[PDB]
Amino acid sequence: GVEGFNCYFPLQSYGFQPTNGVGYQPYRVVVLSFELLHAPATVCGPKK
Amino acid sequence: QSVLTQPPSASGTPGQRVTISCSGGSSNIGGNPVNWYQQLPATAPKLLIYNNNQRPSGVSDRFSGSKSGTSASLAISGLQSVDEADYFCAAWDDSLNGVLFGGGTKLTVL
Amino acid sequence: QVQLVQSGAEVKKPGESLKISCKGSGYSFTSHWIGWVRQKPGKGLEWVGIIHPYDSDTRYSPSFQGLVTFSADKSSSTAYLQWSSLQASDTAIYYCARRTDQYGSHGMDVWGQGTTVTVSS
Repeated sequence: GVEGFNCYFPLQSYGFQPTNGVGYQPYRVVVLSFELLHAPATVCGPKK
Repeated sequence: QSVLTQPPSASGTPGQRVTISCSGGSSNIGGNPVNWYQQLPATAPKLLIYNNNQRPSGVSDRFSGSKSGTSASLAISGLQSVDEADYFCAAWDDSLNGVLFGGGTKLTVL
Repeated sequence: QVQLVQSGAEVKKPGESLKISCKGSGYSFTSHWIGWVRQKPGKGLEWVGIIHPYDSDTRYSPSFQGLVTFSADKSSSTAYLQWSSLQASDTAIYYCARRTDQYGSHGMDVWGQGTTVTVSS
């Protein structure tokens, strides 16, 4: 149960700085995910 | 009780193959992998299927699972009187941050 | 043998405090989430919460926040479920649950054997 030798936390802290480069900088990301099942096609307008 | 639709009553002759279907919102079954459970009456529950197909220690090869997105199926081939127990389609989900359980599947022999 | 052991059949009075115990033995205790679940008799399977014992980090039931009190001590290897007030809806068989995090998924492979808390009238 303890954090110690060969046993670390499953999450580590972001080392993010303004001195860090753009590749080592945080990005805000969005993943729009759609699935085609039989349902009303929900978000619909840009076509007419 | 969560939104996990499950047939509450199953039956069949010894040697049959039941198919327990489970569905709901896509945040429940489409997101997290469907697990399957079984509780004998006046006893403790026990897990049967995790990761849509994989079983923990003490689970027979009759119980097999499948996940088709938001839909799911538990196939139990070759029944005996051991299935006098309610079977649960469940998972730890982040729909309402819970290990959300199903409606049970209790079977009897006739 | 990996087992979450709850005590015998419990009888108390409503409104008072009661801390149900759940010993964790036969396994590395703070390596899996410990899930407290309810079973009022005659109902589909109910959920109360799940708690990591290292810092009492509980992924709650958002509709029972603050009502049920969670704790889990590492060195005593015990999850403790407490209510400062007991009622008639508490009368139920509670179970513990051990998650199979051993290179697997989020299922609950080991469970508590079940303990009914009652009030007799």
